[PDB]
Amino acid sequence: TFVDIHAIQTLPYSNINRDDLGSPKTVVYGGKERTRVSSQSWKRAVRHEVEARLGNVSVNLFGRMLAELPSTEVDGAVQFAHAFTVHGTTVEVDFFTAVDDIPKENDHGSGHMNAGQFSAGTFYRYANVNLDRLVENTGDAQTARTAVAEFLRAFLSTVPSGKQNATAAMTLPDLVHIAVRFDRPISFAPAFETALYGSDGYTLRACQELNNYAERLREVWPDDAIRGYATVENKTDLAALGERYDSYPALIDAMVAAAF
Amino acid sequence: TFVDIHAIQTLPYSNINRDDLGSPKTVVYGGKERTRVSSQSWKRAVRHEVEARLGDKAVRTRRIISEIAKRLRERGWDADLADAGARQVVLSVGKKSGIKLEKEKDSEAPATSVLFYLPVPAIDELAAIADEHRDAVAKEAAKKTPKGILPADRITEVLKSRNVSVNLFGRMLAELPSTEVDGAVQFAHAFTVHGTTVEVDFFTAVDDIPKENDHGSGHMNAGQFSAGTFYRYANVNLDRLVENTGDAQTARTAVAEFLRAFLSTVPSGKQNATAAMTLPDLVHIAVRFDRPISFAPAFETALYGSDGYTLRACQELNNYAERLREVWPDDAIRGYATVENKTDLAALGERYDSYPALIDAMVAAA
Amino acid sequence: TFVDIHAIQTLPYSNINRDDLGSPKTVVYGGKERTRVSSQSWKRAVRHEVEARLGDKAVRTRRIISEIAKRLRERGWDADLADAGARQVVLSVGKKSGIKLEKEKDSEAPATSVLFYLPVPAIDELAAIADEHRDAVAKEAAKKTPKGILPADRITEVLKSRNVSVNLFGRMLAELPSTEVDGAVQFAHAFTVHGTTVEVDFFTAVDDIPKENDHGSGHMNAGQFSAGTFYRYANVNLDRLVENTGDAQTARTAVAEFLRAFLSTVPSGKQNATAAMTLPDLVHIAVRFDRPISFAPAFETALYGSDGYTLRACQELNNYAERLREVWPDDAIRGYATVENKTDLAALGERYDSYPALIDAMVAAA
Amino acid sequence: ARIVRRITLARKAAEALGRRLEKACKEAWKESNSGPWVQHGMSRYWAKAEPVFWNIVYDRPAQGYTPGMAGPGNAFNLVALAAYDEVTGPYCERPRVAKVVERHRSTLFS
Amino acid sequence: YILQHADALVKRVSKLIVNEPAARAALRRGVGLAPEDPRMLAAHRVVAPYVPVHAVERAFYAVAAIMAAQPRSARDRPNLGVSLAQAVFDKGLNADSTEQRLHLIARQNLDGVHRHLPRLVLYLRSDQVHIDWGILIRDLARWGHTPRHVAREWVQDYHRTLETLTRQAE
DNA sequence: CGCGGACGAAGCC
DNA sequence: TTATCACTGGCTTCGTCCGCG
Repeated sequence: TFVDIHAIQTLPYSNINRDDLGSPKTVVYGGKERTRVSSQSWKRAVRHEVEARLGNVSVNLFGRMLAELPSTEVDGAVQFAHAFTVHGTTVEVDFFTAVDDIPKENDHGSGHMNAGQFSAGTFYRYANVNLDRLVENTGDAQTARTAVAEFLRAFLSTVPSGKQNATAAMTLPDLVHIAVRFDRPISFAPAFETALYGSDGYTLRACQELNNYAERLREVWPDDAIRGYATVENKTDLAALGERYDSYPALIDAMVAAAF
Repeated sequence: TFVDIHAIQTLPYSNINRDDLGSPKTVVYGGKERTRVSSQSWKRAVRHEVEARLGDKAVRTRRIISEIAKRLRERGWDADLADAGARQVVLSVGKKSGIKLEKEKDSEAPATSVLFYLPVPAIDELAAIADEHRDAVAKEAAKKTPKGILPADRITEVLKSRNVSVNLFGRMLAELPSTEVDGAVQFAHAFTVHGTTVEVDFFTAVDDIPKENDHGSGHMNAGQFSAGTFYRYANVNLDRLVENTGDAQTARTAVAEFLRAFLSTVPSGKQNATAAMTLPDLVHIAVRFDRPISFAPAFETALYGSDGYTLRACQELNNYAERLREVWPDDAIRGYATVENKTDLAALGERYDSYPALIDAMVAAA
Repeated sequence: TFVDIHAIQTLPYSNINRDDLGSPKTVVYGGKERTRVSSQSWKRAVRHEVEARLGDKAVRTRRIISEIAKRLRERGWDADLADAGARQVVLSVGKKSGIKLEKEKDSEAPATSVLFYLPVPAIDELAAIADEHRDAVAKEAAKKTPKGILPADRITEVLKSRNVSVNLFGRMLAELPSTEVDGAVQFAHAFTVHGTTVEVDFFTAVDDIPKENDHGSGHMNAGQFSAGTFYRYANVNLDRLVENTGDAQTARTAVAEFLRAFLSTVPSGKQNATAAMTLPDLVHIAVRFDRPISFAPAFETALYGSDGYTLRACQELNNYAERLREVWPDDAIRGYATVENKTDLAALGERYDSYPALIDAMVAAA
Repeated sequence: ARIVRRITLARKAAEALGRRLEKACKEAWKESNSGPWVQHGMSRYWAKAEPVFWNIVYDRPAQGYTPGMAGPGNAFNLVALAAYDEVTGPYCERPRVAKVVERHRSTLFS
Repeated sequence: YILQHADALVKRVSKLIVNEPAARAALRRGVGLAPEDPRMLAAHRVVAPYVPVHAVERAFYAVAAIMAAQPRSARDRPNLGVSLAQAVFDKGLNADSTEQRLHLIARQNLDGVHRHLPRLVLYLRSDQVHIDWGILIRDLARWGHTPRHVAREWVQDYHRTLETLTRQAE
């Protein structure tokens, strides 16, 4: 039993994670370079909200504590895919200059000229959690409840902290889809192997594209997968993703309930 | 614990902050280019209004040595002793022999390698510490490679002094990481709700004394500009601000003055030629307990146009706010103030008649 | 401390300021294109009435050398010695060897690379300074690479002289940062309240001596015009103007005369063909102490039309002024003067019967 | 001696134009922004460049190269140009950056 | 596709122009104006039936009229950028200035291209520069879906062909 | 007086 | 036209010195 989540969270002009240079990390996919936020960065953020909210399920749900010595369980039964943009994104340079406050009898010879790279887009995020190993390792099924439920809400709510004071990239996912699958985990990443065209926005279009891919894969493999999705738009139906829910925590509740 | 402020504010033919060539900074967002005002510029405007209004002034400068030298010169030191003493002030700190200095420029004291962000009275205090050790500096100036004499602990303790602006926006100083203070305010890049193409204005400068060559053939350079309804967002992490300032009352005054400044200030980019000074058409303060949430995705789908964007933008932020409150249930205290009366905007919480009333109510609610 | 003036002024088939192709400048504002009169042009018209009316004349020229040469030649110098002396005047200043000069044109003195903006009597004093060192110049004209002889401090002190136009609008000289003066007036780009499509005007020129074929062919180019009710806005930062002029009394005469010029003048671009001289239908001066607030967002939604825009524009500026005093409480002294009597316009403060009475009351009120 | 001479004149033209493409890309991105392109540029470049070299050594026919001719044949010019356009494609978008990027692409033409 | 109807407009028009004075004057009065505008309705009678999003129709009308407003001195697959670069190198027009005008058009919107475009194209055809109107038409049609793409192609073609024309003059 | 933490000594031009 | 163009770090073992308790 694997419960996996797909989200289509968009981020305004930001540089959440970056390379050894200033530019953000990018995966050339579908012939079009597209910005990404690496899996470990977002996962570490998730680790801090989950462990903060929980006040050893963290060495079980996630592989192993960074600062602890290996305790024979280095694996975690949680698989974070690297988030990548639905569309192709050119890295957008932001030229900036630090101002010198004390001024000599000369004008504007500023303190520091530079240019830093930033980018914005609708990232397609994805993760899966192996319930069976979690039950076998944690023991108590209720610990599994809090771990998966609290982990799921954490998965939705958190956003990495990187250059955020200069850019407020805080946001909520536009689409969330939790599919309790017993056969195998499936990512809908190849739904966006052809970068969507621009000029009108992507939230709706990405939603419907993911709907088409879900329809077709469900066609090839009809399964007993329990599904459900929540969106911030009520205008368009996505029948392939399951039953609609009014809200994210309601959905997470129904799916954790569905797992047991 | 997270006060977050949203705002819609139009600017007409503004061009408030330029890239290196004069074009307004743009985001290709949602597939459509939208002019933006960089966060650092507006953050500077807000900090200058806040510092000007609360009276405490912070100084972000790379040339501290020259300034300390001027104060010591006003304290009765000779010019050369003032220069050597200020060099001792910056030399007596850091792991290695001293803070890195830029190549000395003829006739002036060297500029520090990194920018410093400290209150003005702290500069005066550095001058005093260099003053009480007058004999050690006088003896060491004769040496070929003078070493730092001033106590490192006392100077490092003075550099830790915090202004309201440092408590609010934070500082960074790489050579002395003990003084670095984490900022309590997140400032988003204000972008246009709708896609805006940069409009080119062809301007010429008239030569006053008549000449045949002066007119006819001569042509003068073209300058870029843009206009639009910017969306603006900002966070204040209250627990960190209370930890930084220490007292809760000073945090309250800092936040209230900050929000009011946030509404009041405008970056001043070629304003002597455009006069873009304008108040936000809508303000939406929320006191979020779980997490700050920006409404930028509401405008990821660019507005089509042909009709006035303010009303459609306000209705869209309202509609999106409602949907987020349904999707993400919370007890966050919301509230708004708007100029238009055509809509009630039910989702933005209780309406307040004025921006200062809204700010006072919300800050008092936290 | 911030006198801000708003004004609504219609112009019929005006085409006041043209792009490089003759079309009126347009803003795509609020999603709809609206013809505009650029701020620099109208600012020039205002500065000419103010300088012409107040008696102080400023000169913005790239060919200062030629004019100083003319004055020294009228002082009895030979033409070649006058040229060499004026070259010495501009050569004796700046960090490097001298003010950069554009390539010399045969028979005339070379034009400087950057424009100078200084009063006319200041030019006469520079001529006198070049005059008292006549022998040094006589000796210095013979060398192959002549150097500057005149004192740099005296010339730089002469270039610091400020006209009323310089005090009010400020100046810039990159080569001489000591002379730069920050402007005290912000002048916004006047755009139309309503959307206006450019109206192509086919025109021909009759050839007076008859030719049979030409009459039948009759072909000539089409020049495009436009008309509409412009919104106009401007700020005067009083503390900075007092800092520039120094005295408060001169600031009063400068501001009052400036406001009157602001209402009276019209840019005069292509007027002998279309007489577009018009007074503003409405004027609203406010004396803001905290901050200037432009009312441009009031007109971002273009007016629909089919009926006269003047009344609807005045009523809309009224409604927006009311809404801003509600949203932003302030003690700013407001006041207006209007031609239409169909409305009282309660929000624009106390009504004054005439524009000079309004200006005098407000300027005396600051 | 001739076979080795072909190999040398090959490895020579090869890395030489390759590093010239490095300076090109790097400078290009700076003057544009007044760089992320060099890393990806070299990746595709060398990855695409080894088989072309191995075709030159075995005297097999390679596009833009003439079999059994002592001269280099500027094959690596066409490889480097293809790599360069593959990296800088989406950023030759705004007219300014396009101006710098192409005016520095012209140098790889030899 | 689109290019097929565009070629019908180029032969027709270009053939209906030099072979007609009243139609030429009735279509040229609408250069740089929306098809919605009454002042160009006299033009529909010639061009309206071939209009194969809405951007298109605006494209065909535009070019057709602008193509028709040239002087007779200009009357009687490369893009527009290559035509401009070759016009710079050959006819000796200003290079740096046509440079900024290219950089200003490459940013415009569908409505901005048709208002900034007429001066450079009509002036380019002045001094008999060759311009393939069909490609230009499909380009103006490509603003409705990929404005930035077509802009990038125009600029790239210009610089690349300028460079190659300068290097081939070795 | 004891313990803990931090910096230095090269190898290297 | 002119002025401006950051730092910091991801080596080795141990010993000594210094700050602390």
